[PDB]
Amino acid sequence: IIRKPVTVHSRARCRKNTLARRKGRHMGIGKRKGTANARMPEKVTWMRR
Amino acid sequence: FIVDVKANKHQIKQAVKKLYDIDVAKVNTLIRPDGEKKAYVRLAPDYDALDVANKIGII
Amino acid sequence: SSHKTFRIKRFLAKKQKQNRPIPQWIWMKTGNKIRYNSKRRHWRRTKLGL
RNA sequence: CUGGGUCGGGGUUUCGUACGUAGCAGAGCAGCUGCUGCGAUCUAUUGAAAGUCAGCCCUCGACACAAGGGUUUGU
RNA sequence: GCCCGGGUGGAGCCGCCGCAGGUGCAGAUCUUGGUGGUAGUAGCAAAUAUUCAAACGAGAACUUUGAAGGCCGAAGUGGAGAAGGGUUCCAUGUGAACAGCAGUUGAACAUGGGUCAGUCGGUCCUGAGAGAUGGGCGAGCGCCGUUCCGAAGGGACGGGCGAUGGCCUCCGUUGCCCUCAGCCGAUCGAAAGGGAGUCGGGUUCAGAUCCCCGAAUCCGGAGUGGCGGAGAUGGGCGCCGCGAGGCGUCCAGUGCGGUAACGCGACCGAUCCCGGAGAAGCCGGCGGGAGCCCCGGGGAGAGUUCUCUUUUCUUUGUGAAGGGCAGGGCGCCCUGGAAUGGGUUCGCCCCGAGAGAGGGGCCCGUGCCUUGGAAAGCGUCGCGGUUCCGGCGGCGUCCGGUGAGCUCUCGCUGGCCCUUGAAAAUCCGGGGGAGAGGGUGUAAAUCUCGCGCCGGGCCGUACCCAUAUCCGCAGCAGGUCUCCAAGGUGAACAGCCUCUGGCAUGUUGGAACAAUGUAGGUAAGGGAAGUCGGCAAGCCGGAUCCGUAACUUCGGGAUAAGGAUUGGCUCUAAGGGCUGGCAGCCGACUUAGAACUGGUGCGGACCAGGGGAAUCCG
RNA sequence: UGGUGGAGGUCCGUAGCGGUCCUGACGUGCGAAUCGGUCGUCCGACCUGGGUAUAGGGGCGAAAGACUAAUCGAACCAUC
Ligand SMILES: [Mg+2]
Ligand SMILES: [Mg+2]
Ligand SMILES: [Mg+2]
Ligand SMILES: [Mg+2]
Ligand SMILES: [Mg+2]
Ligand SMILES: [Mg+2]
Ligand SMILES: [Mg+2]
Ligand SMILES: [Mg+2]
Ligand SMILES: [Mg+2]
Ligand SMILES: [Mg+2]
Ligand SMILES: [Mg+2]
Ligand SMILES: [Mg+2]
Ligand SMILES: [Mg+2]
Ligand SMILES: [Mg+2]
Ligand SMILES: [Mg+2]
Ligand SMILES: [Mg+2]
Ligand SMILES: [Mg+2]
Ligand SMILES: [Mg+2]
Ligand SMILES: [Mg+2]
Ligand SMILES: [Mg+2]
Ligand SMILES: [Mg+2]
Ligand SMILES: [Mg+2]
Ligand SMILES: [Mg+2]
Ligand SMILES: [Mg+2]
Ligand SMILES: [Mg+2]
Ligand SMILES: [Mg+2]
Ligand SMILES: [Mg+2]
Ligand SMILES: [Mg+2]
Ligand SMILES: [Mg+2]
Ligand SMILES: [Mg+2]
Ligand SMILES: [Mg+2]
Ligand SMILES: [Mg+2]
Ligand SMILES: [Mg+2]
Ligand SMILES: [Mg+2]
Repeated sequence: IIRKPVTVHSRARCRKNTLARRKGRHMGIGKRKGTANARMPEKVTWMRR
Repeated sequence: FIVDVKANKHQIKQAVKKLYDIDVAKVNTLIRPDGEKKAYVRLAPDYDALDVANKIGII
Repeated sequence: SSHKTFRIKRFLAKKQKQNRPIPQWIWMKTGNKIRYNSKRRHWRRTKLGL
């Protein structure tokens, strides 16, 4: 009786895409659905400043 | 043991002590789905349960 | 229900005890007209009242 | 010594030029003192690659198969 | 209507004269029971889906195992409860009936098993309310009423009298007298309100905060209290002794420290009185702490390796209760006295009724360290019992960083109310000062301090909790109260895909692919000519940058209307922390601009407002 | 004028609650009222569990003669 290993669910793809977003890719005004305030709240910005 | 529903834990302890001249560490009682009370009687460490069961007749 | 009263549990116990079939030596007595237990209750069919 | 069937090969046709490799082609960027790496894309091999009867056309290439089975019928 | 013959049948029956009636069926959408045609017909079509091999077996599309492909997709087809069900739970066996096909299978049938508690709940409290007595009413069973037309206390510190037991000491047990004094009304009313106190590891076929192991904890009790420690042992005088230390008289001794907040291991005290906790709404913002998620590494084991990949995946810990330290908060204290006003928040807000600046005190500390505790757990490698084993061994359980991230929790602060957002049980503190102890000791009365001794009775506890255990006549697409909640995309708990976990397509399968349907789509040219009627379908749709009329109750209309852009890749610029105008080291997502590039394609799936001009009514 | 702040029986829109249109499906149905797409609302006169009170010429009703156990312009049960 063996315990079968967990089926692989890799994160390499999403972490590579995260590195691309780090560099600034895939973040054009075409690829955004929420408002500017929703994406980054101006109150939080003012708080930090 | 199987006892009737009108027996306290103290009563069960005393009855076992008198009948079987042994010592009882503790008693746990439940009521079976069929009606009668079932009692688990834990004896003193210096008494083993197997010899008492021998004396009873159940082995 | 897991929470139940003593009298409810006792009534349930009696009803459960009553649900067995007849002993096989009944039907071949002399003055016997019983073929089977006609009062058997199934939990899905009849719901015990209460 | 004939038959279809399967596979294969051509014909037609659909889409649009495959993987790999090479390029001193490439917005540029980083490292080593001109070289080496990342880089969407581009050029050549490349009207290439892939599909194409299942209800498309031809084969005379390969393979096995095909002288069967059952029920009836009379002036 | 009847008489014979034949057959079946197995125990009673008829003729004539009278007597009596529950005395004659084709119907009443007659009553009960039975049986047809319809008809081997309608139908066994809501929620994507199954395939290969083997085993068992008379028998396999449906059972079991393995493999593959799928779905649920954390607001689940997952893991647990409440109500309800009541043995449906577990094991073995059977395949007559049931599970609208079948079954080797079942929530079916037949044999047996299974629910263990001082700490989990009930049990107690009172809420909205329910309901006796007194009283009133009523022909009457009864009804009204819950403090109202009531002699509503059966209690007690202490004192006195009388009796008893125990070494009759001192106390207990009473019986009588003196003295002391309210009740908000008996009683019931919550398995989600209040309500002291149990956690970790292991174990079963089915039970675990319940059994075993190990660590705790609350309440209650104890003549002699079992014991330590506190109350406590000092000063004066006359002395002795060289002094140390030791005698004889007096006097005190119900603790001590800090300026203060307050602290220390305890630190007498009744009736009575005061107060606190229990004990409080909704919403907003922010901060702290955990759990989870995320990033960079060390291990251990797995996956890919046709080429590449220091690669991808899994795992990498400590309970309750004490002690200590971080870290949060304070409308707490002391010094000092401030305009040239200052401190400070995301916002506020604060100050001569004492700000800043120093120094302290208190509360919570669910975080970290430690005791528990490595001995156990877990991950790997290897030996055993050839097994019946909490078997035995090696190694490891490591180092870091970040986040307007999500959930929970703690705290600060504000907003809203013609809404102000429970009671009681129980517990505690204080004010008082009635009493008690001893005369210097063997100190006593008294101790909310430490340890020690004994006990905690009764009832529930299995399982389902829902496209099959509940209610709908049923395994019914209905209904039925809750907690936990991963990765990617994305504003998102939206939609879509996946991991842990689960499932077998929803009461059958095979072969065909006619009509007509039901549910989806696409259509040349026209564009509402259709129709009662643009019904239905279709257009628009996210985000960024421009622009936005009439009218208006001046708030809106408004995403009005109307335009442009959106991909991929390579860059640039700006927006910060820590340490020692600068230097070094770390860093989290954003925003803007540019170049290049693709068959003009870029909110490429998913998500996702058609618009305008008017009339009527509210 | 630029920020800040974060009101509202405010707007889009989930869960929840409800039920417009297709007069779609079904109409001896899955169902003696369900299903699908599309819809209204979604911080308040909001939704919901349990406890408790109101009983038939009575109750309760933001009022439709609505609801009062599939029964309502007078419930259900037994008797006359
Ligand atoms: Mg049922
Ligand atoms: Mg006979
Ligand atoms: Mg008669
Ligand atoms: Mg007839
Ligand atoms: Mg048919
Ligand atoms: Mg579940
Ligand atoms: Mg379960
Ligand atoms: Mg079972
Ligand atoms: Mg069947
Ligand atoms: Mg225990
Ligand atoms: Mg009354
Ligand atoms: Mg009570
Ligand atoms: Mg309770
Ligand atoms: Mg100050
Ligand atoms: Mg170990
Ligand atoms: Mg259980
Ligand atoms: Mg299907
Ligand atoms: Mg099936
Ligand atoms: Mg079903
Ligand atoms: Mg069906
Ligand atoms: Mg057309
Ligand atoms: Mg056209
Ligand atoms: Mg016309
Ligand atoms: Mg329409
Ligand atoms: Mg308008
Ligand atoms: Mg007019
Ligand atoms: Mg209106
Ligand atoms: Mg609103
Ligand atoms: Mg219709
Ligand atoms: Mg029909
Ligand atoms: Mg709205
Ligand atoms: Mg009345
Ligand atoms: Mg009317
Ligand atoms: Mg009437």
